[PDB]
Amino acid sequence: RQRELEQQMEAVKRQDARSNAVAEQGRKTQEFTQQSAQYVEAARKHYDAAEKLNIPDYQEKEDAFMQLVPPAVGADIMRLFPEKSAALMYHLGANPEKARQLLAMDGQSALIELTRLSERLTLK
Amino acid sequence: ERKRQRELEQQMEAVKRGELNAVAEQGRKTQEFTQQSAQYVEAARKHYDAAEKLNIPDYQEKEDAFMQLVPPAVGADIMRLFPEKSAALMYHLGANPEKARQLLAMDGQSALIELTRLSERLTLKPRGK
Repeated sequence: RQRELEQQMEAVKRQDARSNAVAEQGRKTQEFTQQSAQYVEAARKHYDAAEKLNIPDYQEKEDAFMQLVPPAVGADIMRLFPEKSAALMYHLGANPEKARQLLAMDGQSALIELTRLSERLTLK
Repeated sequence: ERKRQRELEQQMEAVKRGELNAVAEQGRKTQEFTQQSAQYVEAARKHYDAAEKLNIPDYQEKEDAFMQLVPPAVGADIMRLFPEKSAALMYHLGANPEKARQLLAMDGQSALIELTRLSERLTLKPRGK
């Protein structure tokens, strides 16, 4: 997953109105850059999670989550809760219904619930 | 607050009263608006009732502060996306205009967090014996 993120990074690696637009473009490029960076750091933490974990079931739980969700979004999610992303992934994977439940209903709230999810969780 | 429950309810009720291919556009708009309004009412009463349940003396007061602070819809949406939690958080809203401003400044995904984090932070885990 990191390498896929790395490819996005690799992409980065490789008159008044115009001033407003060129400026807007600079801002946009920078934004993309930062998000992607968020994505590698997210990857860094995701793999911080993955390396500290050595769990392919957690990886499998994610796989269930992955079929369910677009990865970049999950990565943004990883960005949101770097500390518990792995944990978060595990719950959802364990809870196949819950993640879709998040999708079907109030995704905005669902992410909000994600912290809670990222919460009541009593770890191991 | 009970009086102010009406203020929010009234604007909505008035629209609820209805003195507002093309017809398909119409149906979509109307129904959606109506659903949103019903939600707002669940919320309006809730915003007000829960606030009453708190009864902290400045609810409505602060409401103004927050309302002025932010586009009303944001908060309203927040109410939608928050139970009593909401109004209490509205309370907090007034509780922190600059902080709130920071909360506002933060991007939309971040915004969730703002609300998010605040909510539990802002609630009542009970106690034992």
